[PDB]
Amino acid sequence: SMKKERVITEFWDGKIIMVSPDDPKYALKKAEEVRELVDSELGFQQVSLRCPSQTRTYMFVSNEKKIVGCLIAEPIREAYRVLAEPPSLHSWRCSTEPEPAICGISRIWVFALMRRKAIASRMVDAVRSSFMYGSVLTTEEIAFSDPTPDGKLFASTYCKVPDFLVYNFV
Ligand SMILES: CC(C)(COP(=O)(O)OP(=O)(O)OC[C@H]1O[C@@H](n2cnc3c(N)ncnc32)[C@H](O)[C@@H]1OP(=O)(O)O)[C@@H](O)C(=O)NCCC(=O)NCCS
Repeated sequence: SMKKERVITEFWDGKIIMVSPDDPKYALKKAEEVRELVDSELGFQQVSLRCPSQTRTYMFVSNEKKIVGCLIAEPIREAYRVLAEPPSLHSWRCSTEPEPAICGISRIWVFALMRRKAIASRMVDAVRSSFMYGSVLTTEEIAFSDPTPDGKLFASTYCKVPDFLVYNFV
């Protein structure tokens, strides 16, 4: 059963594919499982995001055909600069004025033992290149959803600033 998947970029140590919702079920089945694998690690139960028709899921596949990286993009329209949280004298915040964003990084995850290998970086590249046809997104037109500390350490370096855009906060 040789069935053709969608490559965004090929690398010497893997490739980044993408599963759109209007894809063959063989792709959706795999895409759904690696979601569940991520969400359990990130510690989520029944997410159910909005606009399910336009939510693209990226996967970094190693040379041994193992999904070592996953990223789930979704369309947004405005986001906010992350801010450092004021300390509490007696033992994260976000701006209130929004800026226009185009792509939201819902969840991103790299296999633990394969981290610090630019897998996350290359998947976020793939989104910039291939999220909207015939257009490359900027470091400032992407936003991350409720980033964890690791995530915050990642976006600060990737976006080249400390006040990178984030969304879906409370
Ligand atoms: C741990 C994690 C960084 C793994 O992804 P990754 O493949 O290592 O991401 P990258 O290698 O492309 O990191 C890009 C740069 O950002 C910095 N950086 C990334 N992760 C960092 C971390 N945990 N600690 C310190 N700096 C980090 C580094 O400068 C890194 O480049 P460098 O190693 O040459 O210094 C993170 O992306 C991840 O997947 N965590 C698991 C759960 C999670 O994602 N939480 C946050 C969701 S928003």
